[PDB]
Order: sequence, then C-alpha cells, then structure tokens
Amino acid sequence: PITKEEKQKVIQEFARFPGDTGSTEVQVALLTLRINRLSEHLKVHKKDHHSHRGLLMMVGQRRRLLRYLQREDPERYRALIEKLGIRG
Amino acid sequence: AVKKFKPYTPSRRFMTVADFSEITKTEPEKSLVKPLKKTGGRNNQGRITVRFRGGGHKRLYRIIDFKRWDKVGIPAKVAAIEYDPNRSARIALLHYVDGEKRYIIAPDGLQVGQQVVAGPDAPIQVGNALPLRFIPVGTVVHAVELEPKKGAKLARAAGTSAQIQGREGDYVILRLPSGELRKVHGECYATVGAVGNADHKNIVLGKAGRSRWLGRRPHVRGAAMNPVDHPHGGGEGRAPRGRPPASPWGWQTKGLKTRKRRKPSSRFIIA
RNA sequence: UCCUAAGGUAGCGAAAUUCCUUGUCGGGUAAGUUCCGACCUGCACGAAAAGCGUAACGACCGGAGCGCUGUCUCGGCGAGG
RNA sequence: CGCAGUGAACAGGCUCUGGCGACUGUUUACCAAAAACACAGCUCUCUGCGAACUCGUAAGAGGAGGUAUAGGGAGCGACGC
RNA sequence: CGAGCUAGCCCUGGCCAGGGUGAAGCUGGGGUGAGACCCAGUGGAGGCCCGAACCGGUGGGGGAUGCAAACCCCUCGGAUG
RNA sequence: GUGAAAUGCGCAGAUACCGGGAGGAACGCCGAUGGCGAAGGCAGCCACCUGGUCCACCCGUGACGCUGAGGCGCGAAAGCGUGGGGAGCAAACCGGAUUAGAUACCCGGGUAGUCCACGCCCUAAACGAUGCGCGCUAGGUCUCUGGGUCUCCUGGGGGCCGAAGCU
RNA sequence: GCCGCGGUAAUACGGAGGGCGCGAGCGUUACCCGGAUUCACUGGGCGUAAAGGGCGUGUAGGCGGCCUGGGGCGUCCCAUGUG
Repeated sequence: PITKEEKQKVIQEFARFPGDTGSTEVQVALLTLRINRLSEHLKVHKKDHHSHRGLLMMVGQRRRLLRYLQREDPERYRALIEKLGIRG
Repeated sequence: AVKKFKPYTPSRRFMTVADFSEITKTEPEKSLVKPLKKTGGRNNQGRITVRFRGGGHKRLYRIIDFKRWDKVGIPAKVAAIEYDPNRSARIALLHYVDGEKRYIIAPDGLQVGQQVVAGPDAPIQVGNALPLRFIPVGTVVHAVELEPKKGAKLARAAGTSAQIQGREGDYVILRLPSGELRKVHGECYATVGAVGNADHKNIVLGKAGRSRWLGRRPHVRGAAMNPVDHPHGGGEGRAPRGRPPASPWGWQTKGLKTRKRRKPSSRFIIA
C-alpha cells in the first residue's frame, strides 16, 4: 500500500503552510500518488475492472479540482501541474 | 508472440513468424563447440528412402549436451539464449565455472544470468538436471533419458514436457508428451521444467516456398498417380480410393497398428 | 401400409451433372439450339474423391457492349523474296 | 512553325457479366499448360525411440545425430459459412 | 553397358539493365488517467508491379524430300525466387 | 431403472465391500426473511496487489456543487475465434418406453458446450418491471454494522406493520 | 358518421300517413380550426395501463448555499420616435 510516511512526506511537501492537510494543491497530490500506484496496478491486473472504476472516480475528482484551482489562480496552477507532471 | 503480417501480398496474409524475444542478444553461434558442418542428404546408399525431402536453407549444426551427468556438481551460468535451426526448441549456451561451455536445449523460464547445475544434490528448479528418483513426484520435466546413461530421448520438441507420476522400486512412472504412461529407470536423468519456445506450434508457414526453405518438397497424393505408381492410382476421372486407404507400399493406413507385438519395451509402457 | 442396415439434412439445381430439351417464364437482340436471371418431376447434385459462397489472381472456357479495323459486302493497286 | 512536337524507333485497346481453380508455381522433351499436379491450411491414422516406415540376403544406411509442438502413411486443398 | 540427353538430390561457384509500389519499424506531433488509435516525416518489406539479360513456349502465320529428325517470324508468360 | 416396464450392464465375473492410483468440476455444515457491489454480479482455506464504504475527532480547503445530449468503460447466460482441458452434467443426435401419433414429457447412452487463457460478441422478466442528487412530512416492530462517562443514546445499511398524504 | 339494423310480428331497409329541423334553398363529398388537457407554455404523463436509459464514468449544455459592495446585461417603470 501507501505507507504513513510516504503519505505524510507528500503532504508536508505540497502544503500551503505547515499543518494544511486539505487544500486543493495537496488533495491533488494525494490522488496523483494513489493514481500512479493504481495506474501501475491495473497495468498488471488488466482484468480487475472493479478497481478500475475507482480510478475513474478519482481521475474526475482530480480534474474537478484542477478546474477550480485554475479558475482562481493561474500562477500556482502551473506550479503544481509542472512540479508534479500531469496534463496529457 | 507470433508476428502476423499485413496483407501487402497474398500469402503474406496468412503467414506468421516467431517473436525472437526468446533469444535476443546472441545470433552468431559458438564457433567453438557449436559447429560441425551438417550433412544435407535425403537418402542412404543410392535410393531415396524418405520421399519429399530436399532443398531448404544451408545449415550448420549445433552440438548440444544431452548427457549432463558429466558435469555433476559443477554449476554454470546461463550465458545466452540463441537460435537453433536444427530443432524446434531454442538453445542456451552456458559457461561452466569449469571454464568449459556447452549448449542445452533451453527450458521454459530460463533467463540469461541464471546459474544452473546437475546432480542428486541439485535444487529442484529450472534447468537443473537430476536422476528421476531425486525429483519430486508431480513436477514436470523434460530432456529425459530412457535408460540410464544413454542420453536424453524424451521431451525436447518445442514446448514439451513430462510429469513425474509415481515411484516404483528402481523405476519411476512417467506421463509422456504423447499421453503414454511409462516406467523409466530411477537413474535416468532429466532436467526439471518443460521445454519452451512453446508458440512454435502456431507458426503459420504461410505459402508453399518456405515449406521449401525448410527442405520439404511437394507431396503428391496417391490417387493422383497411376496404378503402377500407387494403390489408389488409376480410375477414369477422379476417384474414391476403392477400399481401404493405403500407402504407396500397399499396407493399410487408416487405423492399422504397426508397433511390434512381442517387444521387450512392453511391460514398461501402459498407454 | 410394405421394405431397409438407414432411407438425402443444410445448401445447391435444365448445372463442365437434365434423357425428354431449343423444358417453361423473364432479360438481352430487328431475329438468340449459345448467354444471363428465375421456376425444380434433380432420367442421373449434395457435404472433406468435401457442400454453398468468395475479394484478388488467370497466355484457362462461355456471353454482351464501346472503340477500331481488308474478317467481310468485294475486291483494287503497289513493294520486295 | 507545320497536317502533325513520345513529328523517326522502342511503346497497354477498354467495359459488363457467367463457369473452374483461392493465390505466385508445376506438367505431357517433340500435337494437350488446363478446370490437371503442386500449394499454404483442415482431418483421420500410425510411431515411446534399437521409433514407425523405406533400401538392402546381410552387415549397414536413410528416418535423425531428430524424439509426439516431432516423424511416417492417407484424404481434402487460401478464406467465410 | 549407360544419368557427357533427360528427372531428383548432394558439394562448390556464378547471374538477375533500369523503372514503379511503399508493409513493419523508428522519429515527431495529436490523443488518454495510462492506453488503444490517428496524423505527418523517415524507412525500404514482398513466392509485389512494368520491363531487358536470362528462363520459357500462349495464340497466329511460315516451314513440311525443311535452315531444323521440333527450325524461323509476329505475339505472349516469369523475371529476388 | 420405472408409474409398471424396456433399452442397457453382468458368469468374458458386474452390482455390493476393501486397499492403491488418476483426473476434472463444484465447494456440505457455518448460511440467514444475513453481508458486499453502480449494475451484471460475488461463497472451502492461505498469502500478496487493489476498489468502494462506515464511525469517531471538528484539525485543513472554502461553494471547489448537482445532473449529464454525445463519448468512454463495465455488462448474466447462450454463442464465436485460436489453443489447452474434459470427471460430472448435457442441447443436437441414437436407442427403450408411452401414445392414434410422440420429431416431447419418463428411461439407457451421447457431441458440442459447461472449465482455463487470450480475443470477440453487448442481449435479457439486465426487474424494485420504481433514473440521479438534495430538502421536507407520526411512529411501532427485528436485524446487520459502527460510535457513547454503554436499563440506553447516536450514525450507516437491510426487512415487516403502518400518521398525514397520494393512488 | 360511430355503436349497430335486417334470420316472418323491424319505431334502423322500401313505400305510406303523420311528425321534427331549415327554407330559395336543403343535403352530400372534400379540406382548415374546434370539440382533442389526443405533443399538455397556459394544460398530460412513465411500479402493474403506452412510457426509467442494463449500470457506471464524464464532455457540451442546463441549473446553483450564506453575507457585503461595484456594474446595471436580464428584469421593472417613465417619456418619445415608429408601429
């Protein structure tokens, strides 16, 4: 799975001000991590359709948010995407 | 994996070729042990005695090891998987610690860098060779001797195996690739695993040349000849054998059993 | 109802298979014993001596056009051996 | 500028529609090149290895320095259904 | 007695002017969650196409005490297998 | 074996019993008017990868929401393609019965198929025959699952009886 | 016209007597609106009547919690031109 540490490190690494556990920017980087980890999984177990569903649900979330983020702020919208590697 | 081609030509529509993932990173064969020139020659002292053989790409022979009990206890690293023209399975060149090198008919799973070893001691894993007694009943296994010390006779066609079925005194029950059930001596070596390059069955030759490249000359049907020529031969315009199908030599070829009745090989076979 | 070991399915069908036959209807033409599309009472198709189709291929065999012509109406003149 | 510019020479006539064979190929040297044989592919069958099978009185050799995903025999002959 | 013709196989050599078509793979872009895929550009595949040599022998004419005991002419098939 | 039979198997030694072995499918009891899943659907045991969900703490973001033409994915069984498997069961198919007839119902066999992989197919009484999200409008009864300074109170889910209302 | 009438006692056919309507007219056929809240904005629905998409994921679009100001396009009012 994704450990306590791997989780935290990402969080403290994407925060707006230490302590910030929610926030657009972080929420994203959570999923991204889960996704790639999941992305990676379905790539072996192609036949696991059920778990694929969830991915599509997250994928949306991520989108959903990014659109908010972009709407309020073009500045730290680049930041995130680029310092994270998405937009396909 | 079997490459399939786009139809930029008829014939190249049905033709499929092997993947060569298999072997990669080694083509020119091992000048050292590998080569004796192989002698093309489709019959004995004058007369053709296998019809329809001849032509097909000039071919060098790789000298493999079918008796691994020479090198008992000496491990070797698997150095490469290479192409063998002379059989359906692929071969692995392996360097013994000994210095000495040889080719084994490459079993499935086997990968460059692995170490492999033969003896009663050997770990029960891929490519290792062992007397049949010290091999656990249930494992599949190939390149099996039939009498001890006589060389590996069974299970060497691409993707073949046998399975250890039971023990029984000095002897040991074996299910063969045919489906036959045969006692083989305990000392008869065998190499754990099956053979691999098991897509081999699915090549679609693709056209009638190619068949020629592999040295297989065209085969003319019985009826299609005349009576001098064959049993089926003859008949005004097209014909229905006229009882019961037969080789050129005359002996029946639908259902007639041919193995020798009183063979001492009997008592050892059971299917 | 009688017989058989059991009585021809799918699909094809006047066919390289139809004797009667130039079967009969339709198409094509001024006029078509050939051709093409149909209908079956299939003398005597039929499933791996395959059944029915099939793009592409063919110095393979059939039937139409268009172009063009000494093939022909019908022959004439000329060159050379 | 000519009647004319691939100005001489080398240099495809095209179309519609059947039958057969899937295909490139092979054949009756010297009357038949095809709807014949071959063919990739489909099925049946034999063969456990001193294989079956073939040549040979034998020794021997082919099979095969192969081993059932491999070898012999037989029939149908891409593909679709 | 013959395989100095012809048929097959084995060993070792040599030959295929020049045109055309442009498979896969790469590269790039586009695409998506990742993909599939689509686009150019490159590339250079094939019992691929036109067509000499070379191999053949389709149709017609000629020859028929022949140039010839199978020849000549026009035409035609294959031409990296 | 049936309704009673017959086909069928058996003195060539069956059925019934014992021991040794092979192989495939499905997981008794637990098991329920139970649980999980968006649906189809998911049941012996073990381990790994992985989805959704619920409770509590009121910590963070600060309306970042709902729905969704088209697109995209999943989609029982049957069926199709290539290859593997094949014990049991079984369309077709064949035998025996019954019957006027019996291309059925019952009996004896039996081929695909049923299973594995990989790729197609895209339907259904795919049914709660009830699209999704939210707010509001008596309670009673039993049940699964969580949280509590646990005769009880609170949250999420599954049934039954029913206020108002609707029909 | 629709439901239907006529099989020996027909208020439904045909004639007759009488009667109702309208009248230089009266009937038929065709076609438009109406009745038809029977395409429903006004004004209909989909558990079993015809009607929930097999189920998800999401694009365009539709729609949008509480509070404070800036604008005033929708929205409302006034005059005036036109109509």
